[PDB]
Amino acid sequence: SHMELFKEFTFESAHRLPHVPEGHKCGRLHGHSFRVAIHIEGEVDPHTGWIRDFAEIKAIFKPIYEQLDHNYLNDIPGLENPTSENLCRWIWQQLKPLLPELSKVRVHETCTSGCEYRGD
Amino acid sequence: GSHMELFKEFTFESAHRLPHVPEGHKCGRLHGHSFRVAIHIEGEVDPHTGWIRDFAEIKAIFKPIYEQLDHNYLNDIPGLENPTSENLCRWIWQQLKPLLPELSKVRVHETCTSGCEYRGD
Amino acid sequence: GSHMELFKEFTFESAHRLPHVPEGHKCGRLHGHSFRVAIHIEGEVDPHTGWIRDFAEIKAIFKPIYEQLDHNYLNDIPGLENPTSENLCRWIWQQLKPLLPELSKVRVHETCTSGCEYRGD
Amino acid sequence: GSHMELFKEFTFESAHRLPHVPEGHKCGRLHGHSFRVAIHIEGEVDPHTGWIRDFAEIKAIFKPIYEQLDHNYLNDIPGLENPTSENLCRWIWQQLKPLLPELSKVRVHETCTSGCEYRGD
Amino acid sequence: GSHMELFKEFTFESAHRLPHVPEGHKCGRLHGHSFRVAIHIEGEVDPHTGWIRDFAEIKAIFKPIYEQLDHNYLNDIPGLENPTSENLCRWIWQQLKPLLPELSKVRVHETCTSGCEYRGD
Amino acid sequence: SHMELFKEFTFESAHRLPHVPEGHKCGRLHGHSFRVAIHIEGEVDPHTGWIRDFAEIKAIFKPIYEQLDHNYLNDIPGLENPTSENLCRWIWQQLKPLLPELSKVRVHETCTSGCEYRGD
Ligand SMILES: [Zn+2]
Ligand SMILES: [Zn+2]
Ligand SMILES: [Zn+2]
Ligand SMILES: [Zn+2]
Ligand SMILES: [Zn+2]
Ligand SMILES: [Zn+2]
Repeated sequence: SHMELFKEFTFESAHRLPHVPEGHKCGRLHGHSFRVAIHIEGEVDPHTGWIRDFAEIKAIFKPIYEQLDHNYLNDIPGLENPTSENLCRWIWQQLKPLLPELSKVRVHETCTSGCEYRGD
Repeated sequence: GSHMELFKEFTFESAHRLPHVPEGHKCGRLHGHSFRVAIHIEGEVDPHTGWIRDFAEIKAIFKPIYEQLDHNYLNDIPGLENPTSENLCRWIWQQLKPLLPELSKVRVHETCTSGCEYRGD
Repeated sequence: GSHMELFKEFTFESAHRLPHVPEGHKCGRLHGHSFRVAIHIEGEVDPHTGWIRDFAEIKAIFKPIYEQLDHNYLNDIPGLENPTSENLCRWIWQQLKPLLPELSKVRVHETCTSGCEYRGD
Repeated sequence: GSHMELFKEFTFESAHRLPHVPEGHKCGRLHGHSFRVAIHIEGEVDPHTGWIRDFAEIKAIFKPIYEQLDHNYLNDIPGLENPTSENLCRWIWQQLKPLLPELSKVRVHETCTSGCEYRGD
Repeated sequence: GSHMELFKEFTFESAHRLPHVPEGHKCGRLHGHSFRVAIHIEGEVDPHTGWIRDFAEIKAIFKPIYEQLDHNYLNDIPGLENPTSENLCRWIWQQLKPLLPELSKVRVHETCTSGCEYRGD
Repeated sequence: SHMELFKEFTFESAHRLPHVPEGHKCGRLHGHSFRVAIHIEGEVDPHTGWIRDFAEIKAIFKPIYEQLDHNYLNDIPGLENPTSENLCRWIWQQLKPLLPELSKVRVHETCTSGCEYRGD
């Protein structure tokens, strides 16, 4: 049949943007309850009734989640400019080799904002 | 003439059980969820009514399917003997397509942090 | 540059009434909603700045439009004589697109379970 | 014979305005909201039924008041000419206590970030 | 030590049915919910730790009780032969109180618009 | 005529706990989307139909909110141990003299936890 699954995670982190003007709130040390949705697309298995067990997606994500959660994002190599966009890219890059069916990463910095990457 | 997508959301409080998972797997025990399903349509907006079709008609069309689902054990429903999220999506789409030809997407959320989306593909 | 999609969501508290619904239909009465609107932009992420567009500029551009809608009677706004979600989506698009070229989607929710989405098409 | 407090929550989509606020206040303009109202009751838990009252008896009893409120202009309802959240809370209590003796609290939310609570005192 | 109230929330995905409702009533059908439980404690804030008790401790304490409830059929649990929100509040309390003396409230939500709240005998 | 009102705000902040044991996740630099509800109690005025104009509560709370939001909490005087409990107490100290109907301060560090203070 071919569908799209998703699983959402929340990590509690600090970050700050290095390249904004002096008076900019985004350049001050702050943090968020980030949410990340992991999307995968694939053919639904006839016998298991699913594309992939949600729990395998949780297990694959865990070490990446643990780097991010309760940490300062600017200290991870590659995230010295931890915009929502760069965080999407980085999460995509970490996951993609471990999860070929990855179709989309969505990060929500706040409750009223979102960014989405599809490897394009 | 403008083309747009609409959606309408429903919750149903159901029990289910997965028959093919390993013997200690938690999904294999009798359990339940507050399932959410969003029903999406696409079409052109009418210049007079100013809409594609009333949200209430989408509700009205889904009601019979929804009543099978809500406050019930999903495994007892013909066609849902393996009521995974994926299987629930295709099933609702099979049920709804003939009634609602502009149907473009069915979305099911087993929990607040997961979900399945089906476009009839 | 890698292509991505960003959204900012706003909420306005407004009254409205639908002029062209049948006699007896609830939407023909004066009522209102906590309307949510999400503004979506698409584009190439700049390698240096790490963004497509400063959200804060988006917030600033949208402000006077937001201020027309919030704590106001939608029907009194020119072009919103029939303030359906559909016509809200399109009205908002028409006001914003000249000022925000990367605008790719306007999404309006009149209720917590209903939704409309316009891409300009 | 345990003492507990139960609640049920309803949402009504309504318009209102405050008559008595200074000239250019935003609350003095015709606007509206998706109002959330929670009805709380207190009592002893019945050993036979395992509950204080059926969630759906409360719903059945509230339906007449809810329907006055929903998809309407609140200023036209007698006793709500000044439909602040406070006066709304009082009015709902006045309408409901006669018909639900175990009523303990009325909670009204104009928006997702505000709330008013009345305990009959 | 300033006196305060903390709470920790948990979601368990469970099946149940109510054995004592009239023959047609939906609650007597086998179904389920995403039950939310909130565990509250009260006490004095330590001048050094700056807290009453680490949130994670409340979670660690609840874990054996949570694991009985989650992904299970509640009716099969002893004490829960009538698993209403009320009985499930009293039951959670009875299990929790010996382990967490500062326990002050158990709050159970069968759905997103309903709730039950208990404070012991 | 006696009621309780609240108004809720979200501050996006960094913090770390200095007094947690050596391996504890909270001793690392991190952050949260903190939600604070500010409750007042009082008599509804028969003319205005309110206890207090929400616009005035918001104007009074605003610059205190501006200190918390998009900032490192440990740099605020009095917030050297910025737990949720200490957050509540700090907010109550700052606000109570300027809002005497203040009845309750409530902060939620995450979507699943919360702390409630009523000046006791
Ligand atoms: Zn940020
Ligand atoms: Zn399940
Ligand atoms: Zn409407
Ligand atoms: Zn209002
Ligand atoms: Zn139930
Ligand atoms: Zn923390």
